[PDB]
Amino acid sequence: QNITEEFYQSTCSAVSKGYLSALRTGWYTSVITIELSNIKENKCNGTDAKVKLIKQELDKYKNAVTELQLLMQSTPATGGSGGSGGSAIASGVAVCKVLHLEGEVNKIKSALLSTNKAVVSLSNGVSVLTFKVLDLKNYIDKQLLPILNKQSCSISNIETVIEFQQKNNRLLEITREFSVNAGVTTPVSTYMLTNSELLSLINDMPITNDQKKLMSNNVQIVRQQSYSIMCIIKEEVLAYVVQLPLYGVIDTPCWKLHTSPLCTTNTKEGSNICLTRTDRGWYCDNAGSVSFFPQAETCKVQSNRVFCDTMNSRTLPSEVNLCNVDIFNPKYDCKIMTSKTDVSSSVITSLGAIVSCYGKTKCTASNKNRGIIKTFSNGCDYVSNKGVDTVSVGNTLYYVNKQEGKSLYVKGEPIINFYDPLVFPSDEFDASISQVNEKINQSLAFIRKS
Amino acid sequence: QNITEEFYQSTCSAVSKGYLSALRTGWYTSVITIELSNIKENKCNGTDAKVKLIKQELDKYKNAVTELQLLMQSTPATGGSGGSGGSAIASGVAVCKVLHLEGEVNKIKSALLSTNKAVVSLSNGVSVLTFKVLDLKNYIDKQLLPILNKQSCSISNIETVIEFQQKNNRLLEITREFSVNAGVTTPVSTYMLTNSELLSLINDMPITNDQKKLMSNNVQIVRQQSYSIMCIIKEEVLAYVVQLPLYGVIDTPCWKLHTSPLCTTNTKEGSNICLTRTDRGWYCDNAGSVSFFPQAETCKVQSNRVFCDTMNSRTLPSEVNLCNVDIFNPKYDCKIMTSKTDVSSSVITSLGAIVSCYGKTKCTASNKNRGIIKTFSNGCDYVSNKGVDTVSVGNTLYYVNKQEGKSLYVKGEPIINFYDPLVFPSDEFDASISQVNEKINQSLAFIRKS
Amino acid sequence: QNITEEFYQSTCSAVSKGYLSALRTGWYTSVITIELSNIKENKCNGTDAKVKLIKQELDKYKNAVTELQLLMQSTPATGGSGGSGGSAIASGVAVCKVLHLEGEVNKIKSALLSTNKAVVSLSNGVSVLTFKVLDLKNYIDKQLLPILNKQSCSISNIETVIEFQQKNNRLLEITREFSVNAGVTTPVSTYMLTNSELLSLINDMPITNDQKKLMSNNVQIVRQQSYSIMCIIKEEVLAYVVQLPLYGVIDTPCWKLHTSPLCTTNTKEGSNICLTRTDRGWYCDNAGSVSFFPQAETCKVQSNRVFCDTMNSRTLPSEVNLCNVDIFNPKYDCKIMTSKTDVSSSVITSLGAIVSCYGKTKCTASNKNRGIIKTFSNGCDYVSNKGVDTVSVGNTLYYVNKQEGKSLYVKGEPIINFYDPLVFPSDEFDASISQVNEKINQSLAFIRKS
Repeated sequence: QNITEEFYQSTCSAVSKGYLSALRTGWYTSVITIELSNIKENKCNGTDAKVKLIKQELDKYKNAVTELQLLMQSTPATGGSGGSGGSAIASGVAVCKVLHLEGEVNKIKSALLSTNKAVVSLSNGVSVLTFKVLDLKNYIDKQLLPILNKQSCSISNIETVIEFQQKNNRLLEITREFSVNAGVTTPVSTYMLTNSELLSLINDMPITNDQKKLMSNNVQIVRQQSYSIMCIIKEEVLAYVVQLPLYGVIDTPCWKLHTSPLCTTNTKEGSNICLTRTDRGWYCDNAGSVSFFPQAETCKVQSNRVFCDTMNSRTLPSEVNLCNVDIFNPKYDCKIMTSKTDVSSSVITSLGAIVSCYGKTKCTASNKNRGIIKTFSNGCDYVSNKGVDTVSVGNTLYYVNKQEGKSLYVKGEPIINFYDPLVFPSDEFDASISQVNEKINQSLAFIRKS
Repeated sequence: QNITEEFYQSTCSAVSKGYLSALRTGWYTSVITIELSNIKENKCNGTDAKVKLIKQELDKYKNAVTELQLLMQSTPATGGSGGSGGSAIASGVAVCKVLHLEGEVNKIKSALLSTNKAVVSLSNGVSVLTFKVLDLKNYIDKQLLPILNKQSCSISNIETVIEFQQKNNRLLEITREFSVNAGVTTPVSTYMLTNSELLSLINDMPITNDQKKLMSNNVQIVRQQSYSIMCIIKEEVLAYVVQLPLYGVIDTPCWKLHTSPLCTTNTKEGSNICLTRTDRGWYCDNAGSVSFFPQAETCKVQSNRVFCDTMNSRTLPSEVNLCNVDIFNPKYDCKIMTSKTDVSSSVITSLGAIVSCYGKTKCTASNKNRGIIKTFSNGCDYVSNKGVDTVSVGNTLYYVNKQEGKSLYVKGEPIINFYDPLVFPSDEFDASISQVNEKINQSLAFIRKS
Repeated sequence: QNITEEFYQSTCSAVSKGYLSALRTGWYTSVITIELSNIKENKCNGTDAKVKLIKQELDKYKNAVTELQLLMQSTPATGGSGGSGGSAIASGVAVCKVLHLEGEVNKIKSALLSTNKAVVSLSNGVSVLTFKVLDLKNYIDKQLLPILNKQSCSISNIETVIEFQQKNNRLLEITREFSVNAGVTTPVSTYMLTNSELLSLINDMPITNDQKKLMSNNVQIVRQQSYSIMCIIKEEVLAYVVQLPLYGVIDTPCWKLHTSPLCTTNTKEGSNICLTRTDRGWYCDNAGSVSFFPQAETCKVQSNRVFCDTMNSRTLPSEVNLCNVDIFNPKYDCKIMTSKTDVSSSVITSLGAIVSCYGKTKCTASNKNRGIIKTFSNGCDYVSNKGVDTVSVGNTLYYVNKQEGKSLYVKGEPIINFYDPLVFPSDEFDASISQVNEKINQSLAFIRKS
């Protein structure tokens, strides 16, 4: 919706509010089928130039079928070591394992006899929406076979060769993508499922009309957060599972936390201590708690809405937001790391830029027609994106976002000035406020008595 | 083979045994050649529609040849900065450098005159298996040239255009893959080497029949662990090196170590200390030592066999396995890291799941038809995958593996309860058992005397 | 130019000198256009086999146009969260936003009426070089429309179908690449901009003739460091921005720093302390300071010249090079990390190899015809690449570079021997020389008085 931003001068951090959530909590498994033809290379004294082209494409069709056949034994055998990869495709893997039953292929075979798509109830109680997106069996048996399976193969047609190359192309590219990916691809490509097929797949999913609108206006993100698992190739059918994300958390407030090192600015470069707020990234309200995503690369932002996968998240108490308003609060122990690294750096936020300027570094903010409009002093500062297009830190040039929104500069004393440098734990990798004050109380006790 | 798993309650870790090794220790370099035709665009008043299509494809053929020509000067000039990338392709780079000798191209030119494949002994003593996978020279000189190199270009045939587009397509895609990858691609694509060519290449390699069976049943993994280096384009031949992995360690025991944070469970959230075993990942017996792979992403698991590259490994003493049976043993100094991070998390193993439940986090294990079957208490626990399909930690839902195997719950007192929190080094990034006990003895000496 | 290397035995580090800089400081935005035809599927009793092929390709053309149309609304809405991704494409995003003005498309429409390329001055004062690389509008309206828009569709030509599939192929692949990448692709593919178009684009850019030579001889690197942003599809034109890098720092000295752990070699494995120089990677002189690139993967080396992006850099004082000649100098506080991790490892440099051999590890350097020529003792050592091709550490085999250059073995006492192990801070994650000596002075004060 409307994006706001608050910069906290005391902790060298900023929070971008106003975002809406779209967190994946479920999966929908669809069975995409390709009707195939099994045939044998028949001896024929092929002498017609159109015959040689058909023979070459039939070999490419058979080679694909053969590779897939090898791959059918590997896709259930791949993995098993555990981890995040196996847990992400377990819903689809469970469907692939059911399609290995004798009954099961026939059942989707019978449901797709009259229609291209139909809902099938599998033996494991999973109701899947089955698609038939390519019918190579009917094309090979109706056009290629009568033209080929006579004693004189010289009969042919030039438009039949071009059309067969057109239809067979998708099978070769689906084979190619499944070949180098051991049967599990992500994102789901157009060869794996076209946009018209995906939009038709979304419209028939057992989801609300609001979720149909959401997934149809964010197809690119839906494809990225989806998996395609190769299942089987038996009985004249090629079947693979397309695993679509289900967003069980929608329209809850999200916010992104930006952090930058906060150091003292003494002239003596060796007497400077630093601290940095940890756990930067996306936060979203979720089921009375907060879903925290440490790797912001796992979330996708599309028009002020944040698409994330819950498997890449940590569940934190709602009191974690207190670190943005009062980092010394006792409800939640806010985490910081310490250093003596007085190296300048910048962080482009949603509506501005944080600048940690230290040493002799030249840190400015410029407008391309007006020039330098702000010069950052030693320490941690912030500039809005209004009237600014460039931030320069040292030899590197950053560009601010030109998005609309209000920024609030929350003035405050930098908390690094509250610590005695002679007693400050300078190299804490993953500490907290109470942790640092605990060590400081330990060291201040030995000196006070002796 | 048969997978087992032991969970160590005392150290919040689990080991998955029963895997077999396939570690890459060598390389095999093959020279893949493409016979090319050098020609000049001849003036011709092309007025026949089939002529324009031939002219367009000839330009695409020439453009490719030209780009490759630029790329021939860059592939030996690329890199040189050192590191893992240069060491991985050094065998192939050494072959590319020999193909720049005047004699050398001719030598593979003469060996492939009568056959598509032949073994050639290069000047640097390397015996390579050379393939001729595409003969564009013979097709352009036998079909395109007689039809084109007459005063009347209007002679043409429609099947000749389609067949030339078919043959020339591989050269354009090989050119395209080498173009954006600076001449070094991985995995090796089907355009670079088809499956039938690779299976034929494996069957003629100077390896044992057991290794031929291994590489033929794991083609996808073989392709992934292979490199393709562009060598040269001179004298009517395009030559590039395909670098296949050689597995010198086979069928030795491998095991995967899973770790999770182990914390105390006091009601006061600030008085809790944590430790976590480091060096999670794959371990494999190798030449009297243990090959440890810190980045488990570098290994590929296929039906209980672990394919890894030794360049992504560390060589550890065999006593490193003592950390799984007795972490306080003096033979090997087991490594741990310390924190006060009481954040809940789960680890999906091969046969179960480790759960580190802390704070107010809701941690359960469920069956989709039976419901919640186990509720994890505060601390580090474990559940088998038998009868379980779901583990829920906070707002995130994990899926267990449904693989077959026996799990053993090794009961034991959590070792974190043995440490006095007032003297525990809380923020050790990469310490060890004796390191922590060393610091504790240092601090306990100052207080005992005064 | 000519590469040299110095190994510092005292600090277990090496510097590779002699490289030349090519650092990206600017961007050039070009507007690549594709003239499109908007049409409606006209009712026609298509019965001619060539008609069905035209109808199938027209649907693929329309489907692409439709997807792009969805994508036009998403590319300005994608992102906005800030960070490095938004700052990299801000120049192109600013051009895409101007092309949404009513006047603007027409203006590039009028400039490309007579020529394929022309310079256009946009309303935002940006002078862009506009290309027209594909004219599907003229082909559909001149060939497909007269053949299709008669009452008898049965008129057709077979070469028209093949040529339409050829022209339409680029639009489908441009659509495909923009589809899965949310409108921002990198590197820029051949479909997005061919090599002949890029070379012609470089030759007409407002840059010096020396920079035209540089970018033309390093096209692969130029493509990698470029972005393609989808802009708009309105008014019969498809327009996207190709963002080319501008190298504002050229031919300044660069050098690469290699580091490896430096430990004591006591027989008792628990009494060993270690230190490691941090901030390994590329350094380049830049504007009186030094541009440091922590992630060496962000730089590309081509024939002794280092292409890097300044956005992936830190700006350091020129005194940072003093850590290579005197790590105890007071001008710059050299950074180190400490450990007790006596695990062996090797680092392949530009002209040799650093070996940190500890414990029982077998560390050798071999020649494939002569055998083992050097055996590394406990500690940190180095070998040149002259006469050496293999370094073996434990079970892993590294290959040295065969590049030409002089190596200098700077003998010196390892600085780890200067520290008392009983007072050494063993687990410092990101400390420095003065930091370690500061803690040592703190601990040596308590014991000396009592």
